[PDB]
Amino acid sequence: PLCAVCGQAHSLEENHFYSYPEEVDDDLICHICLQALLDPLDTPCGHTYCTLCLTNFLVEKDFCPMDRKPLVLQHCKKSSILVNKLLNKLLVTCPFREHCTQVLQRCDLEHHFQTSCKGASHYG
Amino acid sequence: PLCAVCGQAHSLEENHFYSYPEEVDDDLICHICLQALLDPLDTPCGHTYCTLCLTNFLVEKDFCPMDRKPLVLQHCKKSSILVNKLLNKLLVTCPFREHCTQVLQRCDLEHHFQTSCKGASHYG
Ligand SMILES: [Zn+2]
Ligand SMILES: [Zn+2]
Ligand SMILES: [Zn+2]
Ligand SMILES: [Zn+2]
Ligand SMILES: [Zn+2]
Ligand SMILES: [Zn+2]
Ligand SMILES: [Zn+2]
Ligand SMILES: [Zn+2]
Repeated sequence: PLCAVCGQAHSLEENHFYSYPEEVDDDLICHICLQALLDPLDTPCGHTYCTLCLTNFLVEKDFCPMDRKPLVLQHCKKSSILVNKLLNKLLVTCPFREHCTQVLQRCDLEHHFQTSCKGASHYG
Repeated sequence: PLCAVCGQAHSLEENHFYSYPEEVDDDLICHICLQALLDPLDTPCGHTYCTLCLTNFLVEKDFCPMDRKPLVLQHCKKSSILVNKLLNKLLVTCPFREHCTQVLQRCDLEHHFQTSCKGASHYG
């Protein structure tokens, strides 16, 4: 099932997926999934993971992956505006590569699909 | 009075000061002092400022500078490990320019003074 937000085939239970043409800073990479952070969540111990990744992690485990300190989801908090701004401006390559060559900021890919991507218009 | 940590002339009531040879991302700049963040503090509304800057700001004002939402210091929290890692690796130029040309990561300047700076050894 092709996602209308990121243009990749993934389930409703999985993260959005992106292809980054310029390398992403290792400090913006989620330690659970090894992709650039999406919907970042902070732990009380100061670590940061994708919301979906930490949520799924804590169903079958009960510690922070980075320091093994006990951890529960309800004391985690969405990351700051600053962190979201740094992630939103990461460059991504449109996944409809047979129709489109567009590189743009990650926060703008959905809009690109809705307005001016020949791939999204075609679909497959 | 020359600071042993940053090598600049400033009082105990003022921030550390640095010269950045490569431009710093605007999203890492403190909106109060307009320098790259030092000892970053997050507000409940998700904004980030230097600890010293927000502390001094809130003595004579009682709102978040970015959104004018009422704000008190005691509900602010130190920024995440991620944010600190991004700031620590910013490049700075040794301030003892008549003795030394060293560029290094901001978190390593103090150590440079203590071990291998001809400026710091000389002082003035
Ligand atoms: Zn998606
Ligand atoms: Zn993740
Ligand atoms: Zn942790
Ligand atoms: Zn496209
Ligand atoms: Zn100083
Ligand atoms: Zn400041
Ligand atoms: Zn605010
Ligand atoms: Zn030096």
